[PDB]
Amino acid sequence: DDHMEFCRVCKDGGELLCCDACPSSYHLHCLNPPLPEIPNGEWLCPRCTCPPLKGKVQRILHWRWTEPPAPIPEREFFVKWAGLSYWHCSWVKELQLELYHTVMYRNYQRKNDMDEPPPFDYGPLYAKMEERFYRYGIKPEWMMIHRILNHSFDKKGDVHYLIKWKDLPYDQCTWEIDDIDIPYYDNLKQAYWG
Ligand SMILES: [Zn+2]
Ligand SMILES: [Zn+2]
Repeated sequence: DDHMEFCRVCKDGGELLCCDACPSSYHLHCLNPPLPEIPNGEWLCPRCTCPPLKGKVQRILHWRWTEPPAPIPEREFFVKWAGLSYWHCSWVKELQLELYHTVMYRNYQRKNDMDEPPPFDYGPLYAKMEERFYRYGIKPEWMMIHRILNHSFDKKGDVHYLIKWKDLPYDQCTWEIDDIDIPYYDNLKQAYWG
């Protein structure tokens, strides 16, 4: 059960600080934020400290820069979650992706530039729907309801509906929450029940 004899971030050896939960080892200048020096007691590495993901990510859409944590800028990615529709597209931390979706993460890496974010895809509440969604690569039909196919009740009992989304094949239907203001949503709910 040895540790890495080289900093994970910079691949070089020397003064190393080793995680007590995993064999990772880092150079204090390499971590973000950098640490003053060797801390007292246990120390868990940035990949051991990393929080788990809310679900499983289906597709990475976009990435952005963010403000450095409080003592180098980190990075967040706009993700499409597997099983949930584009209304649930969230932002996740770069190291979350590498830890839990490595091959997918590195596949994205190989294709694009990771110094400058990709350009926005421009081709009522549209001006905002363009803000959270459309510019990142979400074709606006993918957030429009085509059909309500079925309903379901969970442990708590909040009803879920299985929605077929427009210009998105049935294989990517999605169980959606009751309390979300989709355009038209409750009008199709009444059609389904009535
Ligand atoms: Zn660790
Ligand atoms: Zn290093």
